Amino acid sequence: RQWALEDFEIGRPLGKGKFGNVYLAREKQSKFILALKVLFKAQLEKAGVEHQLRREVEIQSHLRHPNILRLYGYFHDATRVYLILEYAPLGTVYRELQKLSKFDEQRTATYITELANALSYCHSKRVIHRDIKPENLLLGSAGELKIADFTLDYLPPEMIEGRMHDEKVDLWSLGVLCYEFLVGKPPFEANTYQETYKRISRVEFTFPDFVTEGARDLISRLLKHNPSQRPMLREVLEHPWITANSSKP
Ligand SMILES: O=C(Nc1ccc(Nc2ccnc3[nH]c(=O)c4ccccc4c23)cc1)c1ccccc1
Repeated sequence: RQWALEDFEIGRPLGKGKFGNVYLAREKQSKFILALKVLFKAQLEKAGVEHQLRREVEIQSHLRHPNILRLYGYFHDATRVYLILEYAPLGTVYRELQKLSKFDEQRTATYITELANALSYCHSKRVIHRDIKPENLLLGSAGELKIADFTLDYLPPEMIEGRMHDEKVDLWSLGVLCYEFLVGKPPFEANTYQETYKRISRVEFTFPDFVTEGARDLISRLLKHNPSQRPMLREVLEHPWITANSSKP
């Protein structure tokens, strides 16, 4: 179908990115609420990224999963690109974090679970190494998790350590996340980027004493240096800490 700025009335900003801004917006024709994301061919060029785009767009365009944010259309004009996207009313897991500083284990476990399925399907169709920082998780109207990705702490040992990664990478992220949710910050934070290198090659981290065994078990298996040792998803899903907690309607 053919899109055009004119078929959208434009709403309030929801964020300003590097190449542009995302907005709330509605399709004049169905009154369909969604998000619009605005790029400037201009800044795209000078960061020569148009290559990074046109790919991921494609990719995205294809994917369909409840937990991954949808990309509906994309259209362009004179001097910026438009990206039509699903709107996620409840915002990002990143503010949710800032706000509760920390998540309880049911919330975490459940979010993991989503991720895991997401990650799985995304894998199935042969796609990997998403950045899944918390500011690339949005929330659905149900608080249903959902993901949208298009530094650092979330890189694994085999990537910083300039070596050979696969989709186990996705298992590490998931550890970091699960750690970050529960504790509040990510397990290899550090002040300079070179402490973080270090921290990550020795996988050097520690739990606060409020963190249950269930969790430390899981987390630990995910955060292993040898890609091969870490679980796989349906294992993770099948972990007990998870099943015990994962509210799953
Ligand atoms: O630019 C892209 N991704 C993307 C991902 C998320 C958002 N922004 C939102 C979209 C929908 N709901 C949202 N809800 C929000 O609450 C929000 C808050 C801050 C920033 C963005 C959003 C946001 C905008 C763009 C993109 C590029 C290539 C492929 C796919 C997506």
